[PDB]
Amino acid sequence: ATGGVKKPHRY
Amino acid sequence: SRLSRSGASSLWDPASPAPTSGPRPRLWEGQDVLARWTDGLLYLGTIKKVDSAREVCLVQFEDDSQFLVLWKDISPAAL
Repeated sequence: ATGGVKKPHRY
Repeated sequence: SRLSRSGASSLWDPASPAPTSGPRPRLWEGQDVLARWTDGLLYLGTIKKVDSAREVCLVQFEDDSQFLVLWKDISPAAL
């Protein structure tokens, strides 16, 4: 799981 | 030589007043867009440039990625 760069619709 | 491209989309005009239910945002500088990539995953970015002549736009992404996207692969990030 990623959470720091782009934050689109869900991924 | 062929004259037709095969497959006609919308060729009829309205005879009575019809309201708009499904609005479509436009490409402008500072527009949060969703640039679909060939990996199957979406990309979030804001519009840095606009090409209304070739139906293209340049957008700056979250990870400082400046990637050229087409108006067909773009999805306005609002809802």
